[PDB]
Amino acid sequence: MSWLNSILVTLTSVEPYKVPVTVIVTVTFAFVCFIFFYLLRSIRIIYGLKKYTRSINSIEKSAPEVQLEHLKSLFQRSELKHAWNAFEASLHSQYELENGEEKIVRIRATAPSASFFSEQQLVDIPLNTEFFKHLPGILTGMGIIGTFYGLMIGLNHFDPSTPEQVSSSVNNLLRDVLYAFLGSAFAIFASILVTWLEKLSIAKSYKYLEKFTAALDSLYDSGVGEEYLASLVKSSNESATQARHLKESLVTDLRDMLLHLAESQKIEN
Amino acid sequence: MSWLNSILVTLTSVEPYKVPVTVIVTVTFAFVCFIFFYLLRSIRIIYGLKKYTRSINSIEKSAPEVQLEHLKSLFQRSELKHAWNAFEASLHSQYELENGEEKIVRIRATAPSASFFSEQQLVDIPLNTEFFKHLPGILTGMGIIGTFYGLMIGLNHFDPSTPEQVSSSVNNLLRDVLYAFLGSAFAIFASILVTWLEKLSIAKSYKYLEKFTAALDSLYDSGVGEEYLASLVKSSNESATQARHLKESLVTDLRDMLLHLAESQKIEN
Amino acid sequence: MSWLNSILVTLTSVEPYKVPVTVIVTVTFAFVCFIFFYLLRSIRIIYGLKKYTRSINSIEKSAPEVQLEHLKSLFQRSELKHAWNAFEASLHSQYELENGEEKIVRIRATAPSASFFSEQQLVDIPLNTEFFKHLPGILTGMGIIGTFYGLMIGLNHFDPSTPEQVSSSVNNLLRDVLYAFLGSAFAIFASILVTWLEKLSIAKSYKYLEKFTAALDSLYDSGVGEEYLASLVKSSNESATQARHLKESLVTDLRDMLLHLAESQKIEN
Amino acid sequence: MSWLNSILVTLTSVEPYKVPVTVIVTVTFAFVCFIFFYLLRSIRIIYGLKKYTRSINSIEKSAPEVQLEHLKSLFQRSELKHAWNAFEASLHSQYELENGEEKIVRIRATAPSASFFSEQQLVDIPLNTEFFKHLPGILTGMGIIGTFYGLMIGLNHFDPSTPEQVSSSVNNLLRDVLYAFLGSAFAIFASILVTWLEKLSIAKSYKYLEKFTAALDSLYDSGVGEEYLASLVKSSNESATQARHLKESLVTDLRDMLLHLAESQKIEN
Amino acid sequence: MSWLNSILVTLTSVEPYKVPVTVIVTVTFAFVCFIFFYLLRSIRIIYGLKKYTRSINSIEKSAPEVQLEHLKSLFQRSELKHAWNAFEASLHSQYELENGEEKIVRIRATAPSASFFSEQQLVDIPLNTEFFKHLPGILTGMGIIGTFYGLMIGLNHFDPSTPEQVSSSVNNLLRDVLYAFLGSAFAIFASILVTWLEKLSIAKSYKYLEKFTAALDSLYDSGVGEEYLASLVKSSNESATQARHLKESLVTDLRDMLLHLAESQKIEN
Amino acid sequence: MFGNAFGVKKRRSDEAEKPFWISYADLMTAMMVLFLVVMVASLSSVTQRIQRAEQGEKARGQDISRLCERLELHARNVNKNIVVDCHDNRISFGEAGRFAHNQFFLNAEGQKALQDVVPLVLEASNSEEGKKWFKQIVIEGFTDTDGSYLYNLHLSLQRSEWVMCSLLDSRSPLQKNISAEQQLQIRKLFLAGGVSFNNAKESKEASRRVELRMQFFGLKDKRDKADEVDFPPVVNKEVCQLVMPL
Amino acid sequence: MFGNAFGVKKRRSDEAEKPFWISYADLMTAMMVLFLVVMVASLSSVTQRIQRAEQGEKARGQDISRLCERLELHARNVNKNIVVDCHDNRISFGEAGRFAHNQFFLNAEGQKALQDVVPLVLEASNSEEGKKWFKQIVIEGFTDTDGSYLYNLHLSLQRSEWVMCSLLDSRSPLQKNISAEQQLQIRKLFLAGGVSFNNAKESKEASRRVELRMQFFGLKDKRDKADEVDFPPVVNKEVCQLVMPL
Ligand SMILES: CCCCCCCCCCCCCCCCCC(=O)OC[C@H](COP(=O)([O-])OCC(O)COP(=O)([O-])OC[C@@H](COC(=O)CCCCCCCCCCCCCCCCC)OC(=O)CCCCCCCCCCCCCCCCC)OC(=O)CCCCCCCCCCCCCCCCC
Ligand SMILES: CCCCCCCC/C=C/CCCCCCCC(=O)OC[C@H](COP(=O)(O)OCCN)OC(=O)CCCCCCC/C=C/CCCCCCCC
Ligand SMILES: CCCCCCCC/C=C/CCCCCCCC(=O)OC[C@H](COP(=O)(O)OCCN)OC(=O)CCCCCCC/C=C/CCCCCCCC
Repeated sequence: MSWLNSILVTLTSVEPYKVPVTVIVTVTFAFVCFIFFYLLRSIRIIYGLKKYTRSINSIEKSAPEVQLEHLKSLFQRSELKHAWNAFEASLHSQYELENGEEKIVRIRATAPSASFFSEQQLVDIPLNTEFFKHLPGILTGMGIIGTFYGLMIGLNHFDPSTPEQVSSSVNNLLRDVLYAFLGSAFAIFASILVTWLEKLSIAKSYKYLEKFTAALDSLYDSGVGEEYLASLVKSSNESATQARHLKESLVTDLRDMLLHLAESQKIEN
Repeated sequence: MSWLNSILVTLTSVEPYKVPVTVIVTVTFAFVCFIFFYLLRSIRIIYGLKKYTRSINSIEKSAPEVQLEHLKSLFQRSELKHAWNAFEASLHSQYELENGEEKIVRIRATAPSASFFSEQQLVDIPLNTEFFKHLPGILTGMGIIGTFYGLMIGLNHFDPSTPEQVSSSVNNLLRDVLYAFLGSAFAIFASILVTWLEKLSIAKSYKYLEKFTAALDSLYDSGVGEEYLASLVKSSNESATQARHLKESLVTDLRDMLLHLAESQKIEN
Repeated sequence: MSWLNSILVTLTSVEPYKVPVTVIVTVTFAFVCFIFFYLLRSIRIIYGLKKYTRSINSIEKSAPEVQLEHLKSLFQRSELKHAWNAFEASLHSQYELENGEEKIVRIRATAPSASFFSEQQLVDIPLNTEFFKHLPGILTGMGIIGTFYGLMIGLNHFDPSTPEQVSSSVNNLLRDVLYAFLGSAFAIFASILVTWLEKLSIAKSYKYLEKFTAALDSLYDSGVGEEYLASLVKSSNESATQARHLKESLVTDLRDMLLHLAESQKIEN
Repeated sequence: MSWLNSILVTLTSVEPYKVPVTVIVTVTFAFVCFIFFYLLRSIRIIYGLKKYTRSINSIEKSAPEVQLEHLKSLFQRSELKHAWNAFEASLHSQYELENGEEKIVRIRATAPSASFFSEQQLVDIPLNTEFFKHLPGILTGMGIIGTFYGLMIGLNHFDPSTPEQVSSSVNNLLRDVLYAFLGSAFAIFASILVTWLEKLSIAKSYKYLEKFTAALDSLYDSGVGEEYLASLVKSSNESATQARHLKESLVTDLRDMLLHLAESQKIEN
Repeated sequence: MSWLNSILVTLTSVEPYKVPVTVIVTVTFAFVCFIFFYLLRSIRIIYGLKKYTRSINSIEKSAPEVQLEHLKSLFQRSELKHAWNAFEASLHSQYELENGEEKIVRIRATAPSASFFSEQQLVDIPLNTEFFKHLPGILTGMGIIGTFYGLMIGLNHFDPSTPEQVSSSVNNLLRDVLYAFLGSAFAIFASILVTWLEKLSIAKSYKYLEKFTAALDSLYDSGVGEEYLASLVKSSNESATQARHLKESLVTDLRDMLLHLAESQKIEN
Repeated sequence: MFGNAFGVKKRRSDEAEKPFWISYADLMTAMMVLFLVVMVASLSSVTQRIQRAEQGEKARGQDISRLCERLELHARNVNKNIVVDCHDNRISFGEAGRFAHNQFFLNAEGQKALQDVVPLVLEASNSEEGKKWFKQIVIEGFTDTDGSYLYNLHLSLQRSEWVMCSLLDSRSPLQKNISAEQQLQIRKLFLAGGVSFNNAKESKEASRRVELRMQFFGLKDKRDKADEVDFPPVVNKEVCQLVMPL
Repeated sequence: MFGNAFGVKKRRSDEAEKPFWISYADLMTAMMVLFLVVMVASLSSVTQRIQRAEQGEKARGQDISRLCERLELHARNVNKNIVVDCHDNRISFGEAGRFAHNQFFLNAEGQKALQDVVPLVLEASNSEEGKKWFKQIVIEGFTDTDGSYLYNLHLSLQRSEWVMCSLLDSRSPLQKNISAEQQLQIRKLFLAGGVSFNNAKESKEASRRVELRMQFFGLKDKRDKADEVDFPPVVNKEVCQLVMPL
């Protein structure tokens, strides 16, 4: 196919220095994209999570209603609004009648806060970790493409026709290999650096998200259905007991009242 | 072995330009299949999820029967009909006595909407993510096969007998491997592009599915069992109190009728 | 050392054609084992899932009993008998007294059907996915072993020690490297073929297992505990009301009886 | 500095054959450790699981107390004692009053058997799969280290100070490369074999563990809470009518009593 | 290009020996960081978990309040205090009346201890496993970079002007390759050593954390809700029987009072 | 029913890049580097003798070019008639060296050019480059193939003898500005004789010319000492034996 | 609490292997093999170039030595006075080639030897080795360093001219013995050379001698028609210039 022959002849003639330049520019663009879309956003998320955790720990000793108001005001303005709404919907408010009004005396947790402030929604989707965990491999592939191409250019240009041309051919081949190795070096160093930065940032993100969800989970205690069932069982037991006692008391009252009626009838007679 | 030499002559008799074209055509077919069956499908899924979330957020303030009927009509002619049917079967409707009839005043959620509009059913199964996440590896493998085949073509025709034959054989081998690496570089570029597109699409699909399920979850409140148990405990306490008060009232009234009967019979006497 | 030298002599004395031949034979055997134990097995599983789903959808409008014996006959004589027994043990039968006998009027679901017809038990264990997901890596490793061992053989042949026989050494080295790369290319080809087939099969198996599970889920409705709790709450409210009304009615009856007794006493007087 | 040159002189002073010997010995020791701590252990686990499953299937038709005591004896002189204690603690015993004493009539399961006889506790932790799934990488790394060391030795020996000494130097360097590649290939072959055996053992262990947990799950039925709620609803519905009937019967009996008293009073008067 | 030449002359301006010294120093620093932040931390975690398990096993035969106090003091001043607080919030204490006041007779678990003493919170976060599991790849990549950078230095300084300059440049290139071999061998050795230690530590940590959570789960039994429901059902049946018995006893006793009143009236008359 | 809402979990923990592949890429890169550097070393070693010979040849070429440039600059500075062709190490006197038919004389321009160029070549040879690479000066004679061979060759040799006489004849202007050492050097560095046939020019009159062509030592000769001979000091002035009046 | 313990599990998907370090390692295996093949092939090729050049030069030298050997054997067969030296590619006259003062002609034995050696040179140039490497024959004149330099130079030139006349004189036996083609070959081969004064050991009888030496092409030289000067066919006899009474 003549088109393939034309492409081959037109890319044998590419200047060898243009391949490391292309690799370096593309890898630099990928690294800048990594910094903008992953590292800065991860730092921002970590700082926000730490601020949230400090805010939650400041109402550990507050009343349930003021705690709810504080958390609503904390989360209603930020991206963690629907997660907070779901978490609050999962909460159970216990009411006790005080001074003729029903007031929330305790709030109970029916599900862990991590089921609403999930690692996915709060970290993975915002940071595109699913993709950025492949970025070091992308950089490695760019490096191998550039390196293999540069070494191929050097090898095509290497042809000592006589023993007297060996020196210049060796020099040109070494220059070409230098270009290819520069491209490969930058690409692989960028890959390693991106791996280091992204793994450290994702570890910190997960740690501080766990701290945040643990702070949320410590506000409200679970197991409200178990205590409701225990109260029901107790109330049933004293319900049988009180039924028996009420029957006995009614019998005693009826006996006494009938004796009084008999005495009154005797007095009248 | 004669069979090995026979297949090595058949495979190395292919024109060297046919390795890059075979690799490029196969990788392009895989990429077109990826676009058609994964990327466009994911875009349609994301668009539909956005439209559904817009529709659900418009019936936030509606009466529970009205919004139930709206959601019903929203999904029957849709691909989410089965998921909506399961979700609606999981709903708990609370009836109250108005005008001598039991009408729904509140519809409750016994299970989260994500349990039915799951990531699997709505994204992974439609997009065949169990397969397409391994496509970049397949493209890379096909590129590697192309390079190895070009290398084998170059090696099988190498003639080192004479220096001129050495030079011509080196030239031919480098040319064949250069065709092959054209194919392989195309494969690696396509693998990178497929990786980026696939990860981004899965990210956005999960993000907007989460938004959709959060919109659905906000319509119906959970935790109705805990409310029922709390009501049962309160009713048990109030029923014990009512039993004691009713016994006391019965005793007082019986005293009253006995006194009245005594007075009447005294008057008759 | 004599031991290592004898080992090297034994390894490098084999005919160089036996390396690609051994790699190809072992990879072909692994591929045939994959076809027999994974691909055909997955096809049979998918066909059975389709048949079961078609059978389940046929009793979508049947009576709860008729559905129950139909599902018993469909499953208890197959490989899903234990899963069906577990799922049926999870089913809750609601009884109603009609015509002097207790009959099932409704069957409720307490757990999802995917809990008992799980992906593991129905797909991953019969397909031995814990082993076959690693098979492409094993094939590629075998190709790499062939590459290394063929390179050793070729480098062993390269010891001319005479300019007259240098060309023969180069020919032998080229042939041995050609053999090694034949084996490696075949191994990589079969690795990507196995990857393609196994991922497509596992995706289709998950798709149709999800359809089968959805078909089972649609038969029975959940949330029976919630409606039981609602019935208990309603009954407790009506119980308090009926208790006070029966107290009032007992008071009225006692009053009427005492007036009648007074009237009879007046007649006697 | 000169420290680097000194440690290079020390490192490359060893004979080339000692490197493949060391690699082979270390890789063989690691393989023997794999066989001892992993493969034989997994075989013993599989045999024990099959024996336990056979034992459990024998008591399928026994009385609940007989089954419970048989399972206690089965898993008390065994490594599964903690899992069995947890699973038995999760079992609900239904007592009924027979012959004046509370006797177990049915045992109900509240959690799946695999929740306590989990894959981690029975397979992953005993086999240390968190370590042994990375052993092939360690073997390959050891082989690569040996290859690098042998290449160091061979390159150090390479010094063609004379045009006539070039062929001998190249041949010796190729021999050293052969030794290094021998070490690498042995390590890679051992890694592939270890991967094969490990993955097959994991697949078989998971299969037979699932069979064991399915045998345990089939003994006892779940959903006891739902039938408890159904019984509660039935009791409340019956108790409303029972209270009404008791009140009516008490009123009728009191009417008959007062009529008899009036007749006796008439006779006495 | 001028920019490329300037970058090359700046990067290559390093003395050839500082590239092996850098890889070795960087790899050793990474290994020391691994030892300090992962291995010593993991050893302390394992030792603490074993001591905690011993303490828990020592308290298994004590009273519920004594066990609670021992576990409070055990974890309150440690890093497991949040996990213990969550676990105790998940505990359900059963109160009974013994000599006038409420006394805890039993404590029941509503969730497994591993829900709060999770592998994440207790091992993966404090050990930064999400980072350190990628360290060996970083080390190997740092070996590859060092190879590339040393070869870049060697190739950029090749001087073909004079035959002895050619000899010096050739010797420098050979020394650079020896340096690259040494650095790569060191990096891979450290990477596999880190892998071995990391995976051994993580396996031991998981094993002993599982032992710790199994020890905690042994203290308290689950399934208290089913017991409460069974008690409620038994109480409902006995309450129906008791109400009927109370009505019968009441009507018989008032029959006794009415007969006694008639007899007394007859005697008085 | 009573299922635990607070369950044991496990996140999406992605497993790292397999160590074997990065290690094997490192090993393959190291092997490729090794083979490149071994090829470079082997090719340099097998051709190091060729490289040394080529460097020596280039150095000799540079030295010869420098000497030719110096001599040409001296000729330009002193006598414009002297033109030197450095491509083939030739000194030409075309206009002043035209020879008429059946004669071996030249105009005064040729005599001035020769007596002016001889000291320049002497001082060039006395330099280190001349003392290391400059051999004796070869006299060129050109003849045509037409006519009688013997008569044309006799004309050429008479021309050469006349040139040698004019170089070393008594009463010559060159001898007035000469020393004994310079005369001895001229006698040593000049040899007479040589006939040639060429068809590279379109004019038969072009062959009627005399040109000075110097030759240089070879690399493997390197100024052998035993080749040189000696001459007794000049005692009587040289007298030409050719027919000056004709 | 209100959830179910019999819930769905395994909600995790298997990760795909990273394919890019695999591509790096495999492409680097291919490039490593490329460099190994290029290393071995280039080493073999360069060594073969060097050995081929060395053996070509050796074969040329052996053929030249064989040509000198056969020429010397033929010379000994014809006349025993001819001295052939293959160690410098020169043929000299032992005793017949000597000259006295004011002498420009060889003796009768010298003339006979000069006439006899020419057909031997024709046979040498007619051989395959002659067709491959044989070059022209320069004639060097030698005279004692004593006496007048111009007198010695003119006498040597006269001797060389007389020798070439005896080669090509119509009255000489060579003209009536050789043919037109042989005459053209002689014209191509024999030509006039320089004059030397290599006098040593105070041997005036031996120093004043004239001999012919054989040069050859270069190994890197190229044969072309430009250097192949072809003389016109003989249309008239040639008469020598210097006359007997001189
Ligand atoms: C020396 C010779 C050789 C040199 C080469 C070195 C080669 C090494 C390569 C591999 C290294 C392996 C081990 C790394 C350690 C990580 C392990 C770990 O968990 O850390 C322990 C520990 C955190 O563990 P923890 O138990 O979670 O917390 C306890 C804390 O100690 C204290 O408690 P706390 O956490 O509550 O404290 C409050 C918190 C409050 O902070 C927060 O709340 C924020 C949370 C973190 C944000 C997200 C992190 C994202 C990553 C960095 C982002 C930008 C950095 C850009 C610059 C870096 C790359 C050049 O502040 C912090 O501690 C957070 C910041 C520090 C933690 C990160 C560890 C290292 C970070 C280094 C990056 C910056 C270096 C600047 C210049 C580097 C020049 C090479 O970190 C430290 O305290 C620091 C000691 C570790 C230093 C080693 C790293 C040095 C640089 C390595 C070279 C990088 C690539 C090579 C150079 C190429 C470019 C030319
Ligand atoms: C999809 C998996 C991998 C992705 C891409 C594969 C990369 C490698 C590509 C292989 C190149 C395939 C080229 C074949 C296309 C059409 C063949 C054709 O018509 O070419 C004619 C050509 C030249 O004509 P002749 O006159 O016979 O030759 C001169 C003297 N005998 O002859 C032939 O090709 C004859 C042989 C037929 C095809 C041979 C190759 C078979 C296919 C193999 C490639 C597919 C998988 C690779 C496996 C690798 C190791 C087995
Ligand atoms: C440390 C990064 C982590 C990863 C490391 C692993 C790879 C190992 C390879 C890198 C080795 C780097 C060389 C060591 C640094 C030495 C630089 C220094 O201080 O020298 C100053 C130096 C010259 O001094 P000398 O000539 O050596 O001393 C005087 C005697 N004539 O002056 C300069 O300005 C040159 C600076 C060049 C080095 C700068 C950094 C080089 C690269 C950075 C890290 C490596 C990754 C990059 C890969 C290649 C990217 C294209």
